[PDB]
Amino acid sequence: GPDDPLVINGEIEIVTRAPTPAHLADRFDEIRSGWTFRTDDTQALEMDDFENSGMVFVEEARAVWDRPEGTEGKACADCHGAVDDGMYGLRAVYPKYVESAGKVRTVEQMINACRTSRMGAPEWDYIGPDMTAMVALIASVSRGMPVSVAIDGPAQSTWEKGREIYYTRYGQLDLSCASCHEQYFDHYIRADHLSQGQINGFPSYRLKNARLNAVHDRFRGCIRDTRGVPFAVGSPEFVALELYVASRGNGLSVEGPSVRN
Amino acid sequence: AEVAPGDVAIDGQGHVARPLTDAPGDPVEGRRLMTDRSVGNCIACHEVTEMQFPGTVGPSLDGVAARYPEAMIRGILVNSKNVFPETVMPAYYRVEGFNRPGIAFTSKPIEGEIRPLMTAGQIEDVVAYLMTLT
Ligand code: HEC
Ligand code: HEC
Ligand code: HEC
Repeated sequence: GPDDPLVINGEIEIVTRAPTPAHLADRFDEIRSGWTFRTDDTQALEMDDFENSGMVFVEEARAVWDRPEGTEGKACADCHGAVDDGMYGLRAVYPKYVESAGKVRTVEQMINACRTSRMGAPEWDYIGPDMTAMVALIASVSRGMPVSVAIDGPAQSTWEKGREIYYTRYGQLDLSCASCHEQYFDHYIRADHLSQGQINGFPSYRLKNARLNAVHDRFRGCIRDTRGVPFAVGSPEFVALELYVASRGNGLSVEGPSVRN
Repeated sequence: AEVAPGDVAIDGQGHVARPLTDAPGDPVEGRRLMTDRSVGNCIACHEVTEMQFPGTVGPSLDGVAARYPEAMIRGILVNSKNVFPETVMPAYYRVEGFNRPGIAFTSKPIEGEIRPLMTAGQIEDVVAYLMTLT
């Protein structure tokens, strides 16, 4: 049910309802995980990693983490240590301003920077399966930690660009993200129960397509489905939108990989 | 003869008093268009009990012909925003002013002329169906 507690593996408390972030307080009485809009049967699939088909890909990425790839003969682990330590906390604070880049970066951009510049290995396609499994492994080791993305300082202009996109109507159907997820959350579009369109559970394992789904893949499909032209994955526009949408869920726990419709 | 998008007479309340085409509306086709996910896809947002798994974003259209005049129902279909400012209901007879319109769901930009989501005849067919909802 919507107000039931989510615990994972009997061990990990997930905050699924939280006070609305100050920047969004005008619009919601509280913020809620997408988990809280799912039926009981689907909710149960996220409560035990043994039942969460998304975690099969995570276990594969755990092996990839230790596997040398690229001309330099190194594995992620050779520089970052055990993934449970070296990636701890990271999902909760990206996208963030990155000192070396003078820009807000996403986790995916960081991973590909190490692959190319430090490993001598091929970049992973931004929303492909290899990248999305690794981002899911990174999310999984911070489950239960509050999403805490900064929205001011050097990230402000990026956050503002994302806010602008969130409320811009797109496509011939002429809808913004807010049209559905802010104005009409808890309503239904056909059989789908509209959530607040949060991303604290990404990458999501969708029962519909039986794979992990990257944030920018979801975003692309949402603008497409307004009968519109999405921005490119990895584009400045979707990096901005991701920072902004992540901040609409500040205070909810990291949940990825979550199980969703 | 159909009145082209640019030409519809629209009063101050968003009502449209005259049909968009001289062809009579076929309510049977109207029914099909509304549940055609490729055309009206109206059931995504609206329940009609006369007609599975309707959305709840819009109100039930049960009874709409008993409460709203034909001209108002037609106005809702031509450009819902004229009737319900800032509604999320799509404008089915508009061809201008979209941000990043794509060719259906192919993610490709529309180059050249933009056609309306429904034709004048499709709209009168749908209107004819809605008018049976008393
Ligand atoms: C040494 C040759 C490395 C290998 C192999 C990999 N990474 Fe890396 N990574 C490296 C450095 C020197 C840094 C910057 C650290 C800093 O504090 O500035 C990074 C950073 C990342 C990050 C961002 C970390 C953070 O604290 O914000 C990520 C997400 C990351 N690296 C991922 C990653 C993965 C998935 C790798 C295997 C494919 C990998 N790195 C290998 C150095 C090296
Ligand atoms: C109505 C026509 C929508 C518009 C416009 C946008 N979204 Fe959407 N989204 C919609 C549905 C019916 C669903 C599935 C049910 C639900 O959980 O809401 C979604 C889902 C998402 C999600 C996934 C949520 C999760 O896994 O917990 C995200 C992240 C999402 N939508 C984002 C999003 C954005 C950023 C949009 C503007 C570009 C947007 N959606 C528009 C319906 C609709
Ligand atoms: C959601 C994205 C919608 C789709 C798709 C369609 N309609 Fe709609 N409609 C919608 C809303 C939210 C509303 C209420 C106005 C508001 O913005 O609050 C409506 C209303 C109507 C009405 C008037 C009914 C009434 O007010 O009692 C009619 C006659 C109507 N809509 C018809 C209609 C048709 C025929 C559609 C498919 C072509 C259709 N709507 C799609 C939201 C949405």
